[PDB]
Amino acid sequence: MPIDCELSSWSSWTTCDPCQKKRYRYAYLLQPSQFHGEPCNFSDKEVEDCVTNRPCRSQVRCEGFVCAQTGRCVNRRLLCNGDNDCGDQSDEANCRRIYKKCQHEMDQYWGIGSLASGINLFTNSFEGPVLDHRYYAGGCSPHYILNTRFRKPYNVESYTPQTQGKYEFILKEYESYSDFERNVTESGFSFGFKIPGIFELGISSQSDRGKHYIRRTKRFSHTKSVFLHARSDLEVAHYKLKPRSLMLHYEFLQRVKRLPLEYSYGEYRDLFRDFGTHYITEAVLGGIYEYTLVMNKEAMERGDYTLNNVHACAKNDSVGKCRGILNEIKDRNKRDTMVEDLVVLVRGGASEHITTLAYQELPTADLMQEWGDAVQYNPAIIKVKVEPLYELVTATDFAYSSTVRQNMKQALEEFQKEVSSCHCAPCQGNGVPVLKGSRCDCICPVGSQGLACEVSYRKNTPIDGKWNCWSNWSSCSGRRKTRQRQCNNPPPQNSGPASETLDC
Amino acid sequence: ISTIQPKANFDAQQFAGTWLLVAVGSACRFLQEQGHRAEATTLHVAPQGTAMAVSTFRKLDGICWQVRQLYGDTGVLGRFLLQARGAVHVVVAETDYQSFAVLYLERAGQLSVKLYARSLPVSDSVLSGFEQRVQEAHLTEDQIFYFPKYGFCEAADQFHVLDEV
Amino acid sequence: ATPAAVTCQLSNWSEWTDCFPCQDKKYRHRSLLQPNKFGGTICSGDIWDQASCSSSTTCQAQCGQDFQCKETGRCLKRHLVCNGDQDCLDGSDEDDCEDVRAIDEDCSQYEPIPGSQKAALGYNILTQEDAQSVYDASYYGGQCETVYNGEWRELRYDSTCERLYYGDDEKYFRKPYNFLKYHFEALADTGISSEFYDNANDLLSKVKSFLNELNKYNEKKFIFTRIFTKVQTAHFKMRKDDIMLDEGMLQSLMELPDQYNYGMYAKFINDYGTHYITSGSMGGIYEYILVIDKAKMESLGITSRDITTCFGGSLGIQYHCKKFGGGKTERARKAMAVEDIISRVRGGSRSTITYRSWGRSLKYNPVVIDFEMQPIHEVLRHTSLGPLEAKRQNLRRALDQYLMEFNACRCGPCFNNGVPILEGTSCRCQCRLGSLGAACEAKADGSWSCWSSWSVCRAGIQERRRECSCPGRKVQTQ
Ligand SMILES: *[C@@H]1O[C@H](CO)[C@@H](O)[C@H](O)[C@@H]1O
Ligand SMILES: *[C@@H]1O[C@H](CO)[C@@H](O)[C@H](O)[C@@H]1O
Ligand SMILES: *[C@@H]1O[C@H](CO)[C@@H](O)[C@H](O)[C@@H]1O
Ligand SMILES: *[C@@H]1O[C@H](CO)[C@@H](O)[C@H](O)[C@@H]1O
Ligand SMILES: *[C@@H]1O[C@H](CO)[C@@H](O)[C@H](O)[C@@H]1O
Ligand SMILES: *[C@@H]1O[C@H](CO)[C@@H](O)[C@H](O)[C@@H]1O
Ligand SMILES: *[C@@H]1O[C@H](CO)[C@@H](O)[C@H](O)[C@@H]1O
Ligand SMILES: *[C@@H]1O[C@H](CO)[C@@H](O)[C@H](O)[C@@H]1O
Ligand SMILES: [Ca+2]
Ligand SMILES: [Ca+2]
Repeated sequence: MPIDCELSSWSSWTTCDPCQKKRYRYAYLLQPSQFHGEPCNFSDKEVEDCVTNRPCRSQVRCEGFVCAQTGRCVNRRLLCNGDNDCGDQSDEANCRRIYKKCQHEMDQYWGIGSLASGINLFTNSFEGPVLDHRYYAGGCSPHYILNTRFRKPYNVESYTPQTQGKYEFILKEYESYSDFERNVTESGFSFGFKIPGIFELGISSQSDRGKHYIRRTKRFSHTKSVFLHARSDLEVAHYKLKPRSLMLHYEFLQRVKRLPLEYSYGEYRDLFRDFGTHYITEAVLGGIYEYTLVMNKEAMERGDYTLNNVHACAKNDSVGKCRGILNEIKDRNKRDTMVEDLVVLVRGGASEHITTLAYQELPTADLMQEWGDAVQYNPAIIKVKVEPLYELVTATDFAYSSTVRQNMKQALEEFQKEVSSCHCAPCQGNGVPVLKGSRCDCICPVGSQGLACEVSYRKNTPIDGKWNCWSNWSSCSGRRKTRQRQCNNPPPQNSGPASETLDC
Repeated sequence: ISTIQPKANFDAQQFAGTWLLVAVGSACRFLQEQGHRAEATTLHVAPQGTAMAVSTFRKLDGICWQVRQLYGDTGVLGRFLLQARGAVHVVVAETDYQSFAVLYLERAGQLSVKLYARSLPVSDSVLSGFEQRVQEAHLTEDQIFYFPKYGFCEAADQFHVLDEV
Repeated sequence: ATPAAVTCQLSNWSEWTDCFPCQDKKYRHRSLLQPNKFGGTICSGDIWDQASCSSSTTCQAQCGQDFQCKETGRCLKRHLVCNGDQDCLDGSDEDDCEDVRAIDEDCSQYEPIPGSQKAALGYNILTQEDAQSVYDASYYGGQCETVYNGEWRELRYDSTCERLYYGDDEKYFRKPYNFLKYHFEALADTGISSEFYDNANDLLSKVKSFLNELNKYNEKKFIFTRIFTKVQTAHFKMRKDDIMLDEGMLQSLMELPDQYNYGMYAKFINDYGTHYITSGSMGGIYEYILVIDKAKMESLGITSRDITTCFGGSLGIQYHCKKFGGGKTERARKAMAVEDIISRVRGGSRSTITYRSWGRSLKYNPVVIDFEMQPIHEVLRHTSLGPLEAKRQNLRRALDQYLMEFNACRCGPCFNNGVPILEGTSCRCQCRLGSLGAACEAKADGSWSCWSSWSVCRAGIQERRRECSCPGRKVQTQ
């Protein structure tokens, strides 16, 4: 049975905002389309063209040359330098000669663009560019890494190379599958959606090929299974963004200039959808490589094998002979017996260590050197220090910064709820719902077919309880929100708080 | 996509061994610009099933390399599939197996004609025959590119071999 | 209970529009009053009409201080005049330009993001087809934004071009003005599923017209399996304001009268889609059906699972053969009990291709696998040409007419959980062979009747109902 997408009715129009010369209204999603229901292929907002007068204070003029399309305020010292500073069209039109368009061919830092794009921390996806990492400040910071002539962007404070480490795999044992969500439960926001200190970017969340990780590991929930986890880490570069006066991306600049001062969720929502909710002030670039062995306890305890056996046997593939079938009952996981699955997950350098090799075929040889090169040329953001988007909205770029900042703060609150997968109706068979926009799709555990994942080879699977969305706060008699575990409660099975309260 | 006739009873065993690349008929980006840059190119062919193991030996940056490809079975005796963006369709069009061979290759809908030989001098009537064949393959006399006649790689060297296989 | 067949009903031709100088053309249309349902006789004529015309008086020039192309009315900012880039399709922005030096940004050396053209096409939801371009996939308008390719390093040879090299030419892909963001997904262990089906119809069920190329094998001597996977190689987001439209669309859009005319606007919709894409994912599908001789299977001592298993290794995938090998001929196919294989492959540069192979090329030639979208008319608010309010209300008006006129619910009832299909002006039914009537004659049906007409106002409010268990709302309010 389909569920059709449904949005609320239109919010009361806003009164004309002076600068935009416009009014806005929006709708909000009450029900996501699901199970091939009818989707929401129309806009969740409108804008009307207006007429008032109320005074509007523009920006402090512009000293330098104004860009024709992007409306950036480049310094005249940047006209005809062979750079696209108007980033982009032309500080570079109508130039008789070019000055200092170098005798030195330059690469950009590899993957640098990614670090300039904003990030949805609620969903972990990368979005539109917020930072212009292709903007040199007229400067030319040449940087040499592993025999390549690189060019540092004005924004970047630092991008230091890291001395190549070791394929040292860490190895973590686990008994219950439950105990195994310490590897896969990867947020924790402090006031103003701030987060001090580096954290593993669990990119794979509602993300996208964490969706084959979830298919593969969730089938081991009726946990007769025991889990060994292998993980190695390659840091290749540390990155640090300038503390301030940053060069915003021109696309981001223009959209922010477009936002109203009257608070209107619809416009601020769009902003977060295109640009995310945070950006990157610090990062470890590199690569992971993780694989996990899933073992049937019983069949393991009938070859007379122990976790120690495997744990310690994994330091190569307690100094006795493991490498029996403890290596072949592994090699022949896919005809013979005992090893339930070997699940691999590689972040950074994902070229051809994937196909024919790393992923489900062999575990891992000394093709870690090979993967080591590839990371070097395609590193991933592994660790990150973040900042809310509103910290980019400053007075020197923006009229009314103060208001726009406050407006973004409140909307970030509304947004967090609106993008959460708790609005999604339950799948069955223990599957995972994921919200994207207004549609909602089920991630099914291997062994489950159909939307809602209700077709399966196993009966009365323990269904794990899941939450519906937090209720609205009862505002300021002293605030508390409630939550029910109704959104799939356990039919024969089994977290977080049901109630939560904020000082008001 | 475009289709013409393979060697009657094409015989991989007879076609085996070393061939010298003599000329390419084509219009790729490369062959117009870095044209002056063609390396001497030697093809080593050996039968394997209805497929054909093909080694190409040539210099990169003045080191001899060896590329190992697999000219896999199309299900048609004489046609071969090979595979980066594109799909390589090889056709053995014409060959005595003792002196010359004409190959076609289609990628992303586009033809190229290759001429190979067991030794140089190639014959001129053979060059003509291949010229005549390109000017009906719908490429121009300026779109023929004659490769070097010396500089052929002996053997590639275990560290320096591409293994597309 | 054979329903009484129905004759096709078309309205009268509307009165001809006035003539149109910039092509000397008259237009008229008529409406699908009633399609022919059961053995109703066709209605021969078409629903659009036109006529050479020559009462033309004059023949959009609107481009204030901006540059304008010859006979596209695309407005260009004057700095894209002679900049080493075709920003008009006339080329008239790079024209007459003798002594003019031009910066490179070492950028036009690169290809566009893979899929750009597919992503700029409109989309028609009634037919699920692609319309013509809505965005200009190839307008850069002075931008030089690029998307980095991790794989650009791999050493590669290239037999056609006799080129051996690492691939500096696909280190970056150029991102056109109309794209806010475009990110590559690392190819992950994308799991290939495997299902086995008793008979053609049980296999149709999962899906719901290779259904046609399959009603050759419903003979219960045929079992079936399928190989399915979906892959994402990129996520992308289209720009929301200052959208540059495909010049072709720009033409059509200008050639629209401000006085409502259904036929004009329907023709437009027809050409450019009911919707356009605001964003999505790039990638593809590697899909195969195996058609199997049942008795021949059993005779070799073998199962469907076994045949799927050998088939998978001739592709290189994971979840007698004394002639199978690759499964490269009818003879070899047959041999191992395989009657036919059907390629559902979408994306990648019909026959059979390996997985390692298809997966190395998909990044470079993907389809739009997933996508958000919005009605065609919502793009008018979002363009550089600025306001176009008459044009847009007109286009909204016609879209709601068009999306009712041609909806397949108008195709009677189709019993047997049978699918009703509207084609041209005739309704048919694709209820697979198990009932036989024109509407197909134990498990029950359910299916919504068409939305009725807007019931005229009770206090500025209209209602609209329907009936048949059918799911969703049976009533709405406008
Ligand atoms: C959108 O707005 C229209 C016009 O006011 C109404 O049908 C209703 O308010 C809806 O939410
Ligand atoms: C749009 O604006 C109108 C006129 O100001 C309102 O009356 C309406 O309800 C909506 O807010
Ligand atoms: C609790 O509420 C927060 C945001 O309001 C989200 O984490 C999620 O909506 C959950 O219901
Ligand atoms: C509880 O949360 C809702 C949702 O944004 C707001 O009304 C307000 O933040 C309140 O404290
Ligand atoms: C088309 O136009 C002609 C003349 O008006 C007739 O066949 C009929 O009106 C139809 O609508
Ligand atoms: C109810 O109508 C919906 C969408 O209009 C479909 O699920 C189905 O056609 C049913 O009759
Ligand atoms: C409901 O109305 C909509 C739009 O007119 C269509 O989906 C269909 O005609 C149905 O009856
Ligand atoms: C609803 O009214 C709309 C336009 O206002 C039409 O699409 C249709 O005639 C229906 O009665
Ligand atoms: Ca400049
Ligand atoms: Ca130009």
